[PDB]
Order: sequence, then structure tokens, then C-alpha cells
Amino acid sequence: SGPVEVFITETPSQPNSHPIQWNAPQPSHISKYILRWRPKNSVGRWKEATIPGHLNSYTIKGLKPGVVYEGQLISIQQYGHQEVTRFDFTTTSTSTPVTSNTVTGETTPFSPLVATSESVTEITASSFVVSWVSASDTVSGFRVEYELSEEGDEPQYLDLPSTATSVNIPDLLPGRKYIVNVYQISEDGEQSLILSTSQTT
Repeated sequence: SGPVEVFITETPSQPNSHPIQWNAPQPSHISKYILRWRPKNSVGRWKEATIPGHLNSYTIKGLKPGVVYEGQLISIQQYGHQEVTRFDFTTTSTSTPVTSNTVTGETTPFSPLVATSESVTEITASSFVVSWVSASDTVSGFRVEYELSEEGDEPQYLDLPSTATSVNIPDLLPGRKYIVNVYQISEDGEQSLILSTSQTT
């Protein structure tokens, strides 16, 4: 038939989650609804899902911040005809420091320390173990976000199943304060703050 109807709503911008919605004809012309998407970066492998004919909205989790994903909506008929629709969207955490771009000029900022040693080290221990309560059984998964309460570096997100009620955050910088916020993702892709706390490695 002809392309299905899809649009973005109540979606100002999410970090790891991204909810979508679609509409179909009035008559029982379409039965099953299938949604497939992939991060505008490759045409090899991607994700797909099936949505009952009674549902008109999906939920996408495990997305990467500052990245764009292309989605397609396919409507199948009782072992009859088939239709495919294509759409695309972007995913952002929101606003963050240093996000803006710097400008080159005659100014020469200071450069502490000279060159780099032959050998360098990464991050060790300083991990964190935070647990919360699935303040909701309708949660489809959980999303943890932690960032430096000082430097303000870029925020990181971790996705866990609706059955997860605790997670360990590794690769933490010792002697640094981090802000942790746990959000639960509903079947609609909505996030709700259930636990917010800071810690000092």
C-alpha cells in the first residue's frame, strides 16, 4: 500500500532512550506493525522489532548520545499485502559543557607539562556500586548516568534490564566526585528519576 504515518512527540531529546509513534489507516487494513532501525553509520547489521496491531507506539533504548538513528515502519496485513515507511531522528543527552566549538586565533593558551612519557596509564578501581528500587514494574529497563560534579566532563549512560536494581560503575577517576542518577524506562520509553546521589571516589 502506501507509507504509514509516523511522528515525534513528547520527545525533546533523550540520552539512551528514544520513544516513537506511528499511525495507520482506519479500516483493519493493517494488522501487524514492525519497526526496524539502525544508527546512521553502517548498512550491515541493525535492530528490528515486532509490535502488536493494538499498539501504536514503541520504545527504543540503548541509544548512543550525540548520534542519529534511522528508523523504518513496516505494516503487514493478514498474510496479505505489506507496506514500508522510512523515517529518521536524532538522539541527544541535552546540553553539556565544552559542547560548543572553540575558535582559533592569535591567542596561545598555556600547555602544562611537556610531551608525554613513553608509557601511560588509564583508570583503575574507584568503581561504584549503586542500587535502587524499580519504583515501577512497568519499567522496560534502567538507565544510569554519571558525570564529574567538578570537571563536568561528558555524561555516560548505562542501560540495564527492567529486572536490574543495581549496577557497578567502573573506569571511575579516583579523587573525583561523580553525580549518579538512575532513570527507569517505561514501555513507552519514558524516563523517570528514581534515585539521584553523588559520591567521592
